[PDB]
Amino acid sequence: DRGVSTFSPEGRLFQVEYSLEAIKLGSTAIGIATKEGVVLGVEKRATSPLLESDSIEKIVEIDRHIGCAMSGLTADARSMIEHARTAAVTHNLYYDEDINVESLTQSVCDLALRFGEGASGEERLMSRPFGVALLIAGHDADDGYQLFHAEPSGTFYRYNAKAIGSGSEGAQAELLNEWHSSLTLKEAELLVLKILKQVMEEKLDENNAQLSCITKQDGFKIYDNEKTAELIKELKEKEAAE
Amino acid sequence: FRNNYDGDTVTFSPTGRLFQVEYALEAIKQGSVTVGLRSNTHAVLVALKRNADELSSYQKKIIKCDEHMGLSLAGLAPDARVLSNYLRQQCNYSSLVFNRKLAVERAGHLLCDKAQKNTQSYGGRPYGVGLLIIGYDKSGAHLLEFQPSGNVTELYGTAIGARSQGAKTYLERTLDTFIKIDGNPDELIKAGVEAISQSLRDESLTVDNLSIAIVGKDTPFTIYDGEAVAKYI
Amino acid sequence: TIFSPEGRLYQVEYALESISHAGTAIGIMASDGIVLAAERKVTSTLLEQDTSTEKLYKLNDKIAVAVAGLTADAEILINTARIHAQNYLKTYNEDIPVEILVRRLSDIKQGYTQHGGLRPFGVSFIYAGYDDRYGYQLYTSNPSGNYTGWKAISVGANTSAAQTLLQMDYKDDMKVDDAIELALKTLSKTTDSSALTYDRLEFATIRKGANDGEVYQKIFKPQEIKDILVKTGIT
Amino acid sequence: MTDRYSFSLTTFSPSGKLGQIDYALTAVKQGVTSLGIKATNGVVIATEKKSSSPLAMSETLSKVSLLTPDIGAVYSGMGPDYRVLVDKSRKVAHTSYKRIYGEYPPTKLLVSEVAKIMQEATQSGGVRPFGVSLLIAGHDEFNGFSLYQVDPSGSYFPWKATAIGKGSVAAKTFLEKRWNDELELEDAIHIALLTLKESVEGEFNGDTIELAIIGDENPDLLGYTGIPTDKGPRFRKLTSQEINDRLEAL
Amino acid sequence: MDIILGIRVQDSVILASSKAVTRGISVLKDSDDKTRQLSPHTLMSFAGEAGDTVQFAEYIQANIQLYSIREDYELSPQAVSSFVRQELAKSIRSRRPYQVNVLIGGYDKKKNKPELYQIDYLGTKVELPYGAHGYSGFYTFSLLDHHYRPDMTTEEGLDLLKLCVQELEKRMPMDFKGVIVKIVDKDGIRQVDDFQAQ
Amino acid sequence: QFNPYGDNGGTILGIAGEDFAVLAGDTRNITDYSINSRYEPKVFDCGDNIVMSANGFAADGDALVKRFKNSVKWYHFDHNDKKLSINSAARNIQHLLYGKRF
Amino acid sequence: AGYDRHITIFSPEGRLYQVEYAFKATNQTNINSLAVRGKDCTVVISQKKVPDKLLDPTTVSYIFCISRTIGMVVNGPIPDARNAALRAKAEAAEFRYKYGYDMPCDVLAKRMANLSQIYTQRAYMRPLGVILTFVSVDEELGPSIYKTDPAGYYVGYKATATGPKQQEITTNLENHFKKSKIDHINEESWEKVVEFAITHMIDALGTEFSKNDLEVGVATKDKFFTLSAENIEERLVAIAEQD
Amino acid sequence: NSVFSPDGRNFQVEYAVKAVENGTTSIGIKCNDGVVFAVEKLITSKLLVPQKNVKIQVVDRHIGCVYSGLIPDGRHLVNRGREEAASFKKLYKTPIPIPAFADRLGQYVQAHTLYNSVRPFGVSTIFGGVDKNGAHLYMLEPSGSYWGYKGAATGKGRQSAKAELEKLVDHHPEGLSAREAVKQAAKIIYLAHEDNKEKDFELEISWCSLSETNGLHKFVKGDLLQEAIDFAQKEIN
Amino acid sequence: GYDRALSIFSPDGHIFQVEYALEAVKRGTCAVGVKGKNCVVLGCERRSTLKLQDTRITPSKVSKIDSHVVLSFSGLNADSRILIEKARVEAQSHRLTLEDPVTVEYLTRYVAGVQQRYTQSGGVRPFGVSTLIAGFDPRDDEPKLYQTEPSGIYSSWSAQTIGRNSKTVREFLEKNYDRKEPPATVEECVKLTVRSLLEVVQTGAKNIEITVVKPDSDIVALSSEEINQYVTQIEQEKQEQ
Repeated sequence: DRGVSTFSPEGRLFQVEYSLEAIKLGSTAIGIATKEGVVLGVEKRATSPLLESDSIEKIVEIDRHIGCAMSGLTADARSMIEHARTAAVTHNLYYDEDINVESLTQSVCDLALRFGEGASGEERLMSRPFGVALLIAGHDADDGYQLFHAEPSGTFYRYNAKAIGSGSEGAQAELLNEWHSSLTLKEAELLVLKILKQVMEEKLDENNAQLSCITKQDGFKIYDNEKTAELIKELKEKEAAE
Repeated sequence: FRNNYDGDTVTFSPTGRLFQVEYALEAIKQGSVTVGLRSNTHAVLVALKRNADELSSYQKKIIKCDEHMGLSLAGLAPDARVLSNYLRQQCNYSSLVFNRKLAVERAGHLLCDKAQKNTQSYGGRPYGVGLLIIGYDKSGAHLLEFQPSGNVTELYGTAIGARSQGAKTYLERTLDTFIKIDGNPDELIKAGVEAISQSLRDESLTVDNLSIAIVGKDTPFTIYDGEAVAKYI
Repeated sequence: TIFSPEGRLYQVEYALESISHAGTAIGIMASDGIVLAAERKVTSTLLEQDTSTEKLYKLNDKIAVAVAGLTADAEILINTARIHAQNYLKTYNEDIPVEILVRRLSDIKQGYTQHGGLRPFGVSFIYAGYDDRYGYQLYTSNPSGNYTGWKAISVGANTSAAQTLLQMDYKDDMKVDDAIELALKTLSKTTDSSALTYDRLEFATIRKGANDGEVYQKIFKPQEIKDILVKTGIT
Repeated sequence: MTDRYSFSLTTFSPSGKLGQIDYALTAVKQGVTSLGIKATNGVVIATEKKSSSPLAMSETLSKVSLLTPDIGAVYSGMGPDYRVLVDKSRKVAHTSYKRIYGEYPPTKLLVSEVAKIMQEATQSGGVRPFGVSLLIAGHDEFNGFSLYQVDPSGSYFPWKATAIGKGSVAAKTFLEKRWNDELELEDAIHIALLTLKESVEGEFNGDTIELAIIGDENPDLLGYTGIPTDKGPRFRKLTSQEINDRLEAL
Repeated sequence: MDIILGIRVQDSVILASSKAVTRGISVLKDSDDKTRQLSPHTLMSFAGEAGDTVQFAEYIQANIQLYSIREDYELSPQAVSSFVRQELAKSIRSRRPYQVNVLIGGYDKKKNKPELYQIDYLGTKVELPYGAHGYSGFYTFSLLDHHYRPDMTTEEGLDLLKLCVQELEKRMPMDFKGVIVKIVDKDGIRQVDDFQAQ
Repeated sequence: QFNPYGDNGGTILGIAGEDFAVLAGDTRNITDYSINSRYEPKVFDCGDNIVMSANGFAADGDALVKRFKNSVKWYHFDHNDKKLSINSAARNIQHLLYGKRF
Repeated sequence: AGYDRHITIFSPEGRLYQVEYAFKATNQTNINSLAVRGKDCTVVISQKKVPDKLLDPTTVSYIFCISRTIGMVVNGPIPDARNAALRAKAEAAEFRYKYGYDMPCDVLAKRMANLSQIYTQRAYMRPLGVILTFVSVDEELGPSIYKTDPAGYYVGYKATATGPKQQEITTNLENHFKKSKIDHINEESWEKVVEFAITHMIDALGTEFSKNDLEVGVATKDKFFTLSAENIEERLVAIAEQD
Repeated sequence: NSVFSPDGRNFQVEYAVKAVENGTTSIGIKCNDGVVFAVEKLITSKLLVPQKNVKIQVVDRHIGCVYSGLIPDGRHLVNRGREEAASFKKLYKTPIPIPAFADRLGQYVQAHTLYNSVRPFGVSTIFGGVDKNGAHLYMLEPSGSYWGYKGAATGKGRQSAKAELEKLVDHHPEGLSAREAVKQAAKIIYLAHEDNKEKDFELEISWCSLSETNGLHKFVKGDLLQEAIDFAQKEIN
Repeated sequence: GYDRALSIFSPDGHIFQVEYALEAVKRGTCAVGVKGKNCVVLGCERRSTLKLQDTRITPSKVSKIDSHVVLSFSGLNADSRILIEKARVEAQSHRLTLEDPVTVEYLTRYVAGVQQRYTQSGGVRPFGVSTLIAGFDPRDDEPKLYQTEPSGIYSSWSAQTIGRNSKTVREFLEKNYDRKEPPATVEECVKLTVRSLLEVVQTGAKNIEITVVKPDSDIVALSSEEINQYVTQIEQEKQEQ
């Protein structure tokens, strides 16, 4: 123990590496990109049955064309979501158009850098890295449907599919087998739900899991519980015959 | 002796070493490989990108700075964004105020000075990224190597990152051939692509694997990815 | 200003420890007034007692404090409390309600608990005051920034012994005079000195003032302490 | 450049001590002995001019200092710390009082202010406490004569007579035996000169003793005539000649 | 020129405030309420410069409500009016002063007395049996000097104001579109929502 | 007193067709009753197939053109080389101008 | 690594190790200086050692002209010496501008003493490893010698010495004043005071000096100047034909 | 850094010195009307562009600076040196005297030995030029210590270089010429490369002479550089 | 300028200062909240170190934020005053700019936001406080209950408890509170609140205090006796073989 932005002898930033450990303790979040949209799904993980399950907001809208799922210390995501919404709305104000998904992600990632004990910048207004990863999914005319993983390192990666949180190692393997460049939106929905069922340390129902997507034509929508339950009936029945 | 002396950048060890800087340099040795080389008419960057998964994008390693300048990175990528951003402004200031394209050498000196401050200020950290800078200015083509220690050197060719030595060795021997590839862009790229291959246990560089950048006499700095690099594999 | 594994505040706990070695101060709240009593820390013959004030301070005309802790740390907090009371009066043309002044001082202490990297004030206060909302009021504040109201209370050295005795003899319908007596008796039993003399004491009352309908603050003179010590049979 | 130590260097230990204040008091212990005695018509403060080599000019060092025309100060502990507190005290007597009320502050309030400066050095970031104890003697129209001690913590208290530094224990005893509430000034000086002999090792004359009084008004030290409403400073430093005269009949 | 009238009777305070809002050559509103409730027993009326007026009132309102909730207690009318005064007295020497005149009408429950305070934009405060701001005072002060009695009932107070309004509708150059009248007593604040066509 | 504004005279004209647009201007530059230049262009290609002219006080005009060209450049840097559409340019120019409202 | 050894906080015995270590630093250059007062001048002498043959010897000096009237000699390493010299020059020029008369020797001593006191009290500043001897013929006070150290201490002197062999030179000087019964060198010319100073430097150190082994500063009424090697040679010649 | 050790030395400065001694070797030689500077440039690899990684730096128009240790630290110092020269010129009109320039760097380097939040410079700088009254040569250590020199050397081969300079001083009391000092510098750099010869090297020289450059700082290129390289090669075969 | 980072990550990805703040919460006196069909009830306990207190003046553990929202807390009392003030200022500020009083959710998000901010700022320690915030949205009948904690996480609860021995009382509520059939009466809702507090407190004397919130700013604290009525009716009745 010595400082915040210190390097290890292996050339990694201690605090950035430890924030990653915090994310591994988080609830699972999975995203799947297709040519008909991007689906985002999360594990609620209520700590008690008295917790009102739909007060758990781990999937948030950023703009009509951009959505977000989070994993780790979810309280740290509030000021990231806020910064992303302002960046998207401001862009529309300055440019009379939608921000690109990649540009929005880069801005959130720029925010992520701003940690350090009054460090030599301009100016670091943050004492530690965020303890939260984000999956940012959306659509823009140029590059179509897109999924991004934004770490508190300030790095972001594009993905066809990605899982973050406690069940991510197992989830990612299943995503490698199941993903192909011709998945429909409905197939993607079933696949997220399926993999979530595998890694949830409860039995997946409409109250402990939440689905969402973004399509060009209808924007980012969160699925309400009734629509989710129908897919959970549909998954179990699809996975009986086979 | 190696104990309390790696706490911050503001502390020398009894040997005269700055360990935090040595550790920053180490983030490079872990970064994906990238190659720089130039003739007298063009300068080329070749960068093997690294993916996280088979489902992920090979994260981009070449950043444009002006119409005549650009760079490739190895190590902490966000640090390459801070530095290239600064270079973009410096090139921009040179244009607006003086109607003058910024010399690659000045760009080198500016990056050095910027990196230096962070090796001396308390509470800050050294940059954790190496950069290869190419440009074409009023004195021809140039390649620069930037180290986070703040050391910049001008070279005919070089390579940084994991197993860069193979490519650096190959370039030391190919010297007299490649420096003569004038007015022939595709052969300079070719020389760079075969230079990077001497550094691959990995695999065979694929279409989404490869990134190429060129600048030269009547050629603004431009980046090639995927479809446009297929002819070089 | 950091947490321990247990969830306590190191520097606060240690400041309270510091206070527990300071001269005892007692507050007793009656039906018709309040008593403040304080013992001076192991003194001497040459120490001037005439022009001496170290434990009892006037905050405004309706409010006084008893101090247990670092005398100098306390002067700092007394001065800003005096300013705060005046800001309130200037703003509202009404004397500050005791609780409001107390909350403000406790918020200041709390700050040093939560931010800034400075050490907390090594001070505890007993506040005696009157206002027309709650009448007579007795409050306590310590370095944690915590404050509570009391019928009777003690701070500094030997609070366990003192508290036990006050709970034994205090009753809701007491008069100021019985309260004065109770305070002095309690200090007689808890002292580290042979006996309790006048030159080792500070004493104040806040009375409804014989006949007027107005509140009066009395900081007892050396002779007045000496006299009130006789009547009660401690001579 | 710039300050990194933005945190308190004096913190509470588990037993409740403030270590740096204790160590400051220890520093004061090694200090040369100084004393003050309060009479009915005056105050006397006195100390020893410990000289380091006879080549040093003892008179150039101010161990006893005028703070205001009616207030003086002396110390034990670290000389350089004293010297800067004298400067800040003089200034604050003006900035916090004379520029507001057009008159010099009363002793207890000036003492209050010095105390404040010393307390801040106990809590501010990046500083150590002052390693001195002060004796401040003075007079003001409404309180008369007074003598105070100020310690590293910023604590102050009024005394009838006291001593600080090396031989303080023994000297406090000596004064207790000799002090009554009826002493004339000349008596207090004589008692002060007796108490100070116990302290010193070597020479004991007017050139190794610094002594000042707070007494009557000295009109011939005012520097001007024509305004009957003030007759000068009550603070006076005794000369080398004046100490010697009282030593022959000692 | 906005009519702001106040009259303190024996057991209540009555505020009468003009309903018109006029910019240039147009009456934009004929039903404006130039009044904010500060606490259950304290009402403030205001006139002056177009934007400053409501921003000041609402800023005062927010502050008093905050005090109430923090102390679970109502400030006296005297205390409220001192707060308001100090605010205006600060404002007058700042970069851009609030150009706002106020009447504060409250019932002090601890004293069981009604109170009327008049304060102008300079921070000039005074307690009065009756008050007014602007031109309307040039008619009403002399009127009330004659017809006012210290021990009137609330019903007599309302007849007194009727006389004041009538005099203003006869001699004032501008159409102020009648008044809204509100009473502050022991019970609180109510509106006599039937004064204009009575 | 120092007057920070001048008038360099000069007239510009824009016409939109079905699948083209023209932006024209004279090349004359004047101060009071003098000619500074007979050929000082004031219509500029700004990249991304946008042309621009800012006519009146030529110094202010030049600054705005510079700042917009630079805007286009940074747009390319920040938004993965996206083409700046004419409506987006317009809006961006509003902000440039309005930042100097006073 | 106990913090009371690294920053200027008190140790349990009430000590400041950093200050003590700063005193130790003052002797690093292994140089002795002495100052004496004449009737109407003040003289400073300091050994001059130029080991390296590569050095330009005219640049190797530990004596400084602070103002027209004040000179200063430093015992301690040159970087810290120069820092103190630059600050004193500024202070003396500032004083003259604000107050309309030349900064007296003792007031600048006091001011520098105070600055040093601050490094003694504040944690982020190390003390300077130097002793500063200030000299002049003061318009009110006459010949003057005032000396400050890393503790923030300062006092005036009849004469003084500083360096590794300080004690020997001091006692030597004490013994002269004991006998002569005065507090100055009773000589009309500054040349003879320099001669006195060098003579007693020789006796106390048991060393002969050539012209490049010393450095001399002289303060007169309205001037402080330093001697050339050739001026010093003439002084050395005169002591040869006597002692 | 704001830390004395018990021996009165500054341990952080002491460690900075080690970094200097670990650096490339560089020299300055004073001559009768000027100063010459030379440095050793390690050829890490054949890929280094010859003559294209300039180490010597100009300050104003009349001052040269060369250094050994952490090259970036040396650059930081020259930048400050330039702002200090500019600010002297702005106010006093005349270009900055070399003793004045020396104290400016002196004070600045010394400031980085005062605070625990800053580290000392990891360079020894040799610099100088010609001013209103002659040529001056200085060397500045990490402590901020500096003096005037007849000849100066720093870096890995400092010892052998110093001995050679000593031999010149003793054998040319009448003074050396700019033209001669140039060749002598080439010799000395070849004769310090003995202690750093695990790698090939490129020679760089600059000079400032009243008769040879009109008192301006200038690099030694072409014929004159080759003549010096020739002469240095000659006296070693 | 003291900005030395105090809340930092551990190798296993934990922020120990936030973690230890949670310990101070568990050290604090118990607090409980349960919401009914047309009400929400808050309940606290009082400690027994000393009992010569004056209760007329001593700060109650349930604070009004605005006329329709209340806040109760476990942990450092002194810390909670700071959150309460900021919450009160926000409530007034929201009234001023939005012309509507705060929703209970919004006020919760604000307080939770403040606690979060104190987990990532140089030279500040997190709040040793966890809160229950209850009330009704303006012009709405649906009851509301939210919990915040030192990390800045917040969520809504059918019922919830915090502080010392809350492990035990959450045990009770999990068995007893039926999602199907909330306690339909104010009376039977106060019943479940007293029962759950009885497991920990001992004698509901000068220790158990209760406050009821109803729609449209209807907030009443109970009295010692009106408490004793529930104490008596449950201890004797629910003691049968």
